[PDB]
Amino acid sequence: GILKTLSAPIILENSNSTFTFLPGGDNFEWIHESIMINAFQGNTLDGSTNNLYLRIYKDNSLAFYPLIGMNSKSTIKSGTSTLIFEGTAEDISYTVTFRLTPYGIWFWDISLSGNCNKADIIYSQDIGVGTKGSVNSNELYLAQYLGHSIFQGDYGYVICSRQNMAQGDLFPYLQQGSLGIRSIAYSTDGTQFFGLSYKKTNIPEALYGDLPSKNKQYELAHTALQTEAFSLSGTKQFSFYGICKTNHPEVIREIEYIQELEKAYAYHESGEILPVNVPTLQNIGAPYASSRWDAKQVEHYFPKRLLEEKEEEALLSFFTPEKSHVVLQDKELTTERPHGHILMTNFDVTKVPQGVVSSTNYMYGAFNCQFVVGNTTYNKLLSNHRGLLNIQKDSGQRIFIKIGDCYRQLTLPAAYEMNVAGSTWYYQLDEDVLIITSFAMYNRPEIVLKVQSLGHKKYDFIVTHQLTVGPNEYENEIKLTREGNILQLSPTDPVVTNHFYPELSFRMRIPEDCTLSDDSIFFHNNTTINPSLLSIEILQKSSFDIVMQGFDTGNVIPFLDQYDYKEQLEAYRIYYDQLVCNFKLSAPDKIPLSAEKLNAIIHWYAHDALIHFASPHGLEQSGGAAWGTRDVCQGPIEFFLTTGHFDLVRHILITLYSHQIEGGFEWPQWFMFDHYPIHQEDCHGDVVFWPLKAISDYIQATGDTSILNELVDYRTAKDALPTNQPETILIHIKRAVTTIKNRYLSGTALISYAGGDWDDTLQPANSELKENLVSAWTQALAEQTLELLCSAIKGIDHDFSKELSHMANDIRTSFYQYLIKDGVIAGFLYRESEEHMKYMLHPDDTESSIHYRLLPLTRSIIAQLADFKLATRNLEIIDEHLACPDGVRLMDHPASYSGGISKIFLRAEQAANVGREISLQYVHAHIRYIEALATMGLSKKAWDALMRINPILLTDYVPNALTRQSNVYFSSSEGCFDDRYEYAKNFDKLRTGDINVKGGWRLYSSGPGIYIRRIIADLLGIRFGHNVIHIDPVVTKELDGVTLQFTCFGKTVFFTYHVDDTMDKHICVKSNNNILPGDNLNNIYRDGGIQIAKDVFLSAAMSDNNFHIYVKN
Ligand SMILES: OC[C@H]1O[C@@H](O[C@@H]2[C@@H](O)[C@H](O)[C@@H](CO)O[C@H]2O)[C@H](O)[C@@H](O)[C@@H]1O
Ligand SMILES: [Ca+2]
Repeated sequence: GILKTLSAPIILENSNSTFTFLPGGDNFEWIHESIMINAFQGNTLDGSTNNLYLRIYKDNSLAFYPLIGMNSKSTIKSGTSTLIFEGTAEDISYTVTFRLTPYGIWFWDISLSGNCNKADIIYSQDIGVGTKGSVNSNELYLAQYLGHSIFQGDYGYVICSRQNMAQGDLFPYLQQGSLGIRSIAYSTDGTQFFGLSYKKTNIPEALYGDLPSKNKQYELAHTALQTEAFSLSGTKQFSFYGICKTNHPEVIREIEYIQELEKAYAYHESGEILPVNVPTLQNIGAPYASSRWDAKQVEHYFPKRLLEEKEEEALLSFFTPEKSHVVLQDKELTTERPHGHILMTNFDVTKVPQGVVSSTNYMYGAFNCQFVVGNTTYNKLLSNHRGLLNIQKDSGQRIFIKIGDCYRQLTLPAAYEMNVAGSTWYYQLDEDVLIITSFAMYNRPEIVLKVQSLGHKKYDFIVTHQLTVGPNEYENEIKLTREGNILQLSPTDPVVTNHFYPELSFRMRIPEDCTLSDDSIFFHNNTTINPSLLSIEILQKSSFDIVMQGFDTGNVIPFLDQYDYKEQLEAYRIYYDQLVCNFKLSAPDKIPLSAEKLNAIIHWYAHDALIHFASPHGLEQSGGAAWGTRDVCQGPIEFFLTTGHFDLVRHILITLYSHQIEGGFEWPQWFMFDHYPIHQEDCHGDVVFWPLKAISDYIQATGDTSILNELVDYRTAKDALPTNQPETILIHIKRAVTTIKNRYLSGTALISYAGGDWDDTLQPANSELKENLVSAWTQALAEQTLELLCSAIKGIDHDFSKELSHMANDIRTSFYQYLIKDGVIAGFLYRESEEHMKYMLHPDDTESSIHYRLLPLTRSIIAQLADFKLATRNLEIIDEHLACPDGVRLMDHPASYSGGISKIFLRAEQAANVGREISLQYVHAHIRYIEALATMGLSKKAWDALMRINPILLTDYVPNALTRQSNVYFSSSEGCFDDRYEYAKNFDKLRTGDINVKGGWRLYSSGPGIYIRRIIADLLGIRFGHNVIHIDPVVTKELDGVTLQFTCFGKTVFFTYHVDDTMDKHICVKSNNNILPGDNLNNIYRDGGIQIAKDVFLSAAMSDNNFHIYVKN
């Protein structure tokens, strides 16, 4: 059985423009040359995101009617470049004429006839303004770089947008406005038009009032324009228009293309314009959102609640003793980002896994998106989640339920409960509760949907599945076979998946009495439009399930007879416990809140980190699949080193070293770690150090110098194929270090910036910057890394170890000689020669608004590179110029923004949106600040810093922080600034907490792993070494009397902290009152902790596993 692909049947063409529509006239793909103008493709059930709304004002009501798309009930005529919608709203007759002209200009001509006292129109248009691949890859990201400029033309507001992130080499542009009627108000983001309330009501919030007339630069690029209100008695006519320019290299300064628009306006197609058949929804109602639960209901279903978050006495969220996090409906309506979750199947934690099964879900009834087996991009069954507000609500697995006459799509539940093993949705129905559960099987490549009516009441359902079977929906045909209640799905030949995973298939077990169709069953006349929407109609049932299996290599297994959530929950609980070494903080009296939060969060962060590693994708950042080179060296390796998963790390390192590129002998920016030969051979300048650092850390932690003699291949730059000319990892290392020697600016050991450093938004804007910039952070990391490498290699190759020492000394010397002035480490040096040198991100750069950088300041402490006095200074700089209530910032002022053109840094100066790194509080870098504080023993700052970025009860800790999902990592914290200009002007609000701040992209980050390492290794102070344990806590008096349960070398022990500032020594460890012998650790900033031998430590733990740690902070 072959499922055909959706093709938009309405195809408008003119010149270099192809605009396609679904049968009801919903935007599908609007292409001008190589630029996609819309942000979202319409789908056959919801239609598209754009519309034109007629509003009617009366004495006792406001009404609002969409005029286009499947939801208008318009009849439709088409020609080759023209679309004509016709219908009535109340007693107003309308016609809307869409004209696609030859000039990369389009019109919506509106004509209204009838009698009414007061009406207006709202124009609504989602805009991508990138290549097709850019749009599909990540709409949110693309929108962040689309800068809007607002002008008054002859007919009120006109919206001009420039895409600042290069598309090919082009910077595309849009203009939108009105003709023959004044646009009296405008908005530029989806959150302004639809609002958060949409996620419940399914009605765009702006429809009830006036547009705000503010440009909000956020992630839903969405233009709206509101006409002046008018009377009708007879006929009135007017237009909206758009203009696309594929390349607008200048910044936007005024309204352009006035004469071209006037010309285009006069354009009409000669041909006939003929009726087309419009399929119409049959017995499909509006979506169904649950009613909200009251306190009695919450109490009944969740009698045991922890860490309750309340606002205005409404319960928003809480955690449970079962390690779940529960979200109530009201919270979702306040959070800009949608609550969500990623399921992932367990794997053998001694090896880099393959074929891991993953699924994503969200609270507003996206039960299962991006079902994948192995590769998260290509080995996929269900389409990705897109957007933020669930306008387009088709993705992945969706559920309709019949209520009265009508099937209604489930959206927002009363409550949403996440566990590491699954998600559960509770919908309140009339005198019933429907429980939906989507969950991972333990030891099996499966996700399971279960639906249960609590009162055993029977309902009718349609479960839809937007199939991919391949990377994307609507690309390729799909093989579908059925045997009884088992479907098997596999990719057809053209699909890339087919080439590298030829045996890949999915299977679905469906309910015994169900009927199978495509979208045909939704329409009055049974017309298939989207043949790859797999629909399962299930009649008069009080429960059912659908079980989804994935087989990347075709190892098909039979379905179990019963699929039990509770058993998986228990198994995943133990799996995660073991992953974190049975981490548990306890105390006899009330545990401190900080410890209570750590116990709550640590397995969530473990889960996040484990996804980042094994099934790499995020919520917003859905497109991943690859390992990032620096990424895998940080979150995953640091997590695994911290918890003793040394075999896994060894394997990760061998896999990583195999991906070093032949010839250049650096690493790609990122690479697939499966059979897809795909990588990005161009890299940032910092990337070469990470694998060097990580291997040194592994060697130091395990003593496993054998990893250096392993024979490991390389990859070719263009093809990403094995070179089949392996060498020892030692020789890999040598070749990588040669590249580093070649980075020296002549006459120095200053490392050239090259492709950039850690901050992916600070890529050099030209080749002079690439050659003559020096990042002080990079310099520091290079020193750190070469010293670590020196030590790891000292026993194996004396001569190379000696050379590494020299190099490190030279780099160190250059760092102190060039990059420090007046006690301040410069962010950057620009050096043409000894005679022409200048600082950036240093107080000496008086022309600049930017005078301090965080990164060099932390790294130089972490590396023990900064002498005690310099380090001390670094901290004072942070305190005075970088520290904010939401954490430490990356620089003391934003990067330049002047309409989107880059002068020094690329994406930092192009981002229209205040978010991500541009927010200047990127959490990962804050976590490094924590590491530096721990290095210095500054326990009160370190623990306060730890809590500032902890999502559990964040709003109580950081009063200007806006609430966000509490059981997932947030990557950034950004001021609620609508544009870069306001951001620059009122930046100081961030220091004082006089602006609100909101959370960034979730889950996918090295942050969760490196946070874990901060908690356990740096602060609680339990670290593993070659047949030794290091105890070096940096704790506050608040942890006095608190105990950590932790499994060490396979033995569970209990570390009880005693914080005694009156002791004559720094640290003392006891078991059964016997003092444990050991050596003191090296630390230039403070007294170090203690190194105890493994044999000694274990011998003590066998007789008494309660270790008492006496420390003086
Ligand atoms: O997706 C937007 C973000 O991309 C980050 O770089 C990603 C990296 O996180 C990922 O591990 C690899 C492999 O999928 O792809 C890179 O493009 C940048 O650091 C961010 O600035 C950007 O927001
Ligand atoms: Ca105490």
